[PDB]
Amino acid sequence: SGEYPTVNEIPVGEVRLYQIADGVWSHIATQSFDGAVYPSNGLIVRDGDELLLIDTAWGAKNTAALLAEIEKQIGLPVTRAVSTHFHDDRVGGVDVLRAAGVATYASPSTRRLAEAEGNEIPTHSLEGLSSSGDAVRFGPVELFYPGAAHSTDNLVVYVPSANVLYGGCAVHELSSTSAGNVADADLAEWPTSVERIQKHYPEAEVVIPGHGLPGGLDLLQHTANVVKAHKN
Ligand SMILES: CC(C)c1cccc2c(-c3ccc(CNC(=N)N)c(F)c3)c(C(=O)O)[nH]c12
Ligand SMILES: [Zn+2]
Ligand SMILES: [Zn+2]
Repeated sequence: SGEYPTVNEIPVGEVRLYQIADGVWSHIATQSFDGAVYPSNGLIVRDGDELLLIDTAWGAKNTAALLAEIEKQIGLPVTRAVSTHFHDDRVGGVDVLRAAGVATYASPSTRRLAEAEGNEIPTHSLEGLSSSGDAVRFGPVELFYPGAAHSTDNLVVYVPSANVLYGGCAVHELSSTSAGNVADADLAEWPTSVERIQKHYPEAEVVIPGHGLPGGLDLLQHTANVVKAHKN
């Protein structure tokens, strides 16, 4: 009924949308992994009379539910999707998207890592993102590679029309105590990568983490803090 939806409010298999700004939504779903339930976010950006999707809803059935929820609440076709790193909360559901006619994209690094992990593999490679600080335009967003953080391949997404920064899993929510799932992370480089994001997007008004509640620019410094406390 208005506030941002939390993990215990979304049964596994249902998807919520949340209006972030004009023409910008987040999508929220929940999934089981190793016997615990987690929420996760993605993004939807209006692209004329089409939509750009950022990240799957963490699984095939969740992603089918996402497409149905978009049709119900927005009613414009999803034509392209970008996955922001190789984990299943970002690519699980790419096969559903591809069979629904959505063109799926990721960096070559993400595609290689997804293939090696046994995860679903986006079809198209996004060049121009291999060096930290690189940025490319993709429809109504800018894609930015900040350097290694949560994963070596993680991308962030900026919506310039709305000053919305989608940090993905390189950014944690303010209530977070922990650095999340760090299995593939670079804890030493992560603060430097966050500093790059801070320098590149100083006018961000909304910052969306990969998991949990959006906030403002403070999510960036908070993330650096939680990662440094973890590494130590
Ligand atoms: C590898 C991938 C598919 C995956 C599986 C299971 C958990 C995670 C997490 C995670 C783990 C705990 C928290 C703490 N917050 C809570 N609500 N439990 C959090 F935010 C994310 C991340 C992440 O870190 O990207 N990724 C995950
Ligand atoms: Zn991840
Ligand atoms: Zn994640």
